[PDB]
Amino acid sequence: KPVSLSYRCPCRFFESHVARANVKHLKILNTPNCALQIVARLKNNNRQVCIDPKLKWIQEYLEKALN
Repeated sequence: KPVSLSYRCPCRFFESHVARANVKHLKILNTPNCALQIVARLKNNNRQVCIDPKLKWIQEYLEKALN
């Protein structure tokens, strides 16, 4: 299979393996050309990533942040 369109948005690859436990802090980018892509920063991994919105722990977070 081929690759998605070009690259512009901040988030591109999402790793749902993350969990609020190993998550350090949450962050979001209000990019105009793109939608609201929720970013984050892992602990045990020590790095910034893009968390999945369908996550089990983020589903509660996203529900409180805005529903």
